[PDB]
Amino acid sequence: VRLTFADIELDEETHEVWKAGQPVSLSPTEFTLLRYFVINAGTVLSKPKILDHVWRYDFGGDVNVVESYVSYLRRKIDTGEKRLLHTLRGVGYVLREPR
Amino acid sequence: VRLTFADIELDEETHEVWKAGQPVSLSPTEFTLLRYFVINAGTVLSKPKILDHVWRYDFGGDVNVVESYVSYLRRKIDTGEKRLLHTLRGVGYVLREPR
Amino acid sequence: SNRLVEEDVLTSIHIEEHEIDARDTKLGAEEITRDIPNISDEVLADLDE
Amino acid sequence: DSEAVVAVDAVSFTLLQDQLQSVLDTLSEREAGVVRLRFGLTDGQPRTLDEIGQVYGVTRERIRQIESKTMSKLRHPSRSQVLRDYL
Repeated sequence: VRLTFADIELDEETHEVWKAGQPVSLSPTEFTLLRYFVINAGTVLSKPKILDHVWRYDFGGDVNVVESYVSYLRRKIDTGEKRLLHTLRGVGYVLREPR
Repeated sequence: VRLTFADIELDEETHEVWKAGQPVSLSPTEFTLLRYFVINAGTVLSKPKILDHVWRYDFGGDVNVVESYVSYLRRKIDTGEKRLLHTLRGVGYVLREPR
Repeated sequence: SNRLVEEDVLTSIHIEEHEIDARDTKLGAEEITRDIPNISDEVLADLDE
Repeated sequence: DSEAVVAVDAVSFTLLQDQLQSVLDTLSEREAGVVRLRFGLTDGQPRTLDEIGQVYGVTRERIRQIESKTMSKLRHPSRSQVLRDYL
């Protein structure tokens, strides 16, 4: 039942990740973002509905929080400048192995 | 029918608990906590379901009491700083062998 | 007379076709899949994976 | 016209609102108000815990506990069956 994509792998029980077989510790809400990414693999992610579903509807903050969180996901697993977590201008992000 | 996990042994009849073959004396509430914790080994245990199932629904105390409970469990069997019963921020604790 | 109904004297085989296409979209891709939300199983019996 | 009201889902939504009101009134009034303003039913905005504390004179941990009581009692099959049908 563990959910896998390319070189990232997730166990739904104890909330940890393997990146290319290496276990990695990560923040809870950041982990929820990654859970959204894997649960909708191959489908583009936009900041709004990301805010709608993952985050509480009471969120009164700015929009830089999600961009920063994506930056953390990059520096944790996809350290390369080109990364499996591609970003779309005005349309958000997507988890996809580059062609 | 005795419940065993790694180095923890428990008998459901007389409620005696063995850590690596050494019998230890344990309180009834912590005994129920340990019984639940083995019976759901491999699944993270967060506080709300702990008070929901293990403890009574009329419990009006603070959340620090179960923390003191897991503290006595820590000093009882897995005294080491790294322990079989690991913790998760916001998702309570879990008992699994460290990887 | 009911003989025509019973003996299939006047009966016709009629065939219809139903096109349906999954196309690219800014939201991503539309999948021809069984991961259909909020559906029962007696109506899922006659579908392949 | 996609924007037009279905005229069937509207009555369904109204009856669902009636069922929600009956279910909440069946629950204790403090819990009903807590969840109502937690999900912003009566008003336009759901509120965070500290607002609930300021309007009920309690700490935010107590509001978390009463919310735990709410969805615990709400898992009761008496409400679960009567509301799950509405989908």
